[PDB]
Amino acid sequence: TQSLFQPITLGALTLKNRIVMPPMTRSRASQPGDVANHMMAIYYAQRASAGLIVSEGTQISPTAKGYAWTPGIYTPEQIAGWRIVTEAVHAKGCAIFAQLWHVGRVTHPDNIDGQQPISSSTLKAENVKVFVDNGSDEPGFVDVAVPRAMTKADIAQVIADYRQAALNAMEAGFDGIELHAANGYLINQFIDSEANNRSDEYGGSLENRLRFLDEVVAALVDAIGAERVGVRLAPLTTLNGTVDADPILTYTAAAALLNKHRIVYLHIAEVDWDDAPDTPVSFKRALREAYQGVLIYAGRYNAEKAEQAINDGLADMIGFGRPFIANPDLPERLRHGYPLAEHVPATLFGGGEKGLTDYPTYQA
Ligand SMILES: Cc1cc2nc3c(=O)[nH]c(=O)nc-3n(C[C@H](O)[C@H](O)[C@H](O)COP(=O)(O)O)c2cc1C
Repeated sequence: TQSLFQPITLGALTLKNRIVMPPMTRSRASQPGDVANHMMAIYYAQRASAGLIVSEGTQISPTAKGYAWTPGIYTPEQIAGWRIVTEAVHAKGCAIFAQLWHVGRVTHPDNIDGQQPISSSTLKAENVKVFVDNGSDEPGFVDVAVPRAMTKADIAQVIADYRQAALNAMEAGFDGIELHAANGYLINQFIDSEANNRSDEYGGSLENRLRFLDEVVAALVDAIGAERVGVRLAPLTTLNGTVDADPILTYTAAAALLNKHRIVYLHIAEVDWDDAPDTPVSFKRALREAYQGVLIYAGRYNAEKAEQAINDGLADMIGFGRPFIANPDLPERLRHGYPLAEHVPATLFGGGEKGLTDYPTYQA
């Protein structure tokens, strides 16, 4: 676990270790207004021994939301709410990036003011569910709705929303932003061939399928600087409905495209819940060559596997998701080999402090 506890430079930041708390939706935002709050600030501060914390997905607009009670980052109140979180995290000496989110077709009208979801095309995500607020504090799971294909105007609007969300994140005190272009959400809906049936310049060819990602990133970098922009991709998982015919070519190309933008880090979501596809070392090495910045991987890693990935030159940082939910002092436990508490699925989403800030630190 030696390399895991080595510091690392991320743009203008000098992080304490290679451990990342990956973005994890907890749906604890205050109502009404979907505002980041006090318990969330405590929650993130409790886990500030991580080298880097990436916030749970935060929607860039009212129609970018896919799940009940997730925090937004477009209203003044929402910005202020996030400010309390970043202040709390910074007081602990940690860095934190805001994950800018647009779920595209992975949502239900109930979560976006009755509006129809948008996507690259009119394809509904197959076998996918999200959850909504149904007059009770227990997530109500529902099938996603059929989306409408984005028009040129929609594309301009979403890019504008992303750009402003980035500025909003800086106003909120975040050290940077992470573009959620993974796990089957909006941008991923353009990237993957089987989810994109557009006949215009945003579909039909690899270059075209990567165009939206290219333009969104261009706007983000222009707004806050490449050193403060990270991007998350999911080349092989397909849990939320996005499948690409030639992932290796598509995502190696995506990595090269992002390298041109000099984004500060590329984050690969290697596992999504129980979707843990074989991710060839050869593929990981190709990504390492296509993208020369900081490479982060998350998905079923333990101390041994994380150390191995870094020592083999495949990754620079490793994110631990589920373990960080239940172990606020995960880094210390990983370093000492202390047993890890396990999280309770029933309290991952919704509710209050229980299952959020009451997982204790290790005590022999
Ligand atoms: C409660 C929960 C919510 C999640 N929500 C998000 C999210 O908001 N954004 C994202 O990119 N990944 C999301 N993830 C995926 C994680 O960031 C991570 O990639 C995944 O859990 C695999 O890592 P693990 O096996 O160490 O948990 C979520 C996972 C958990 C456990």
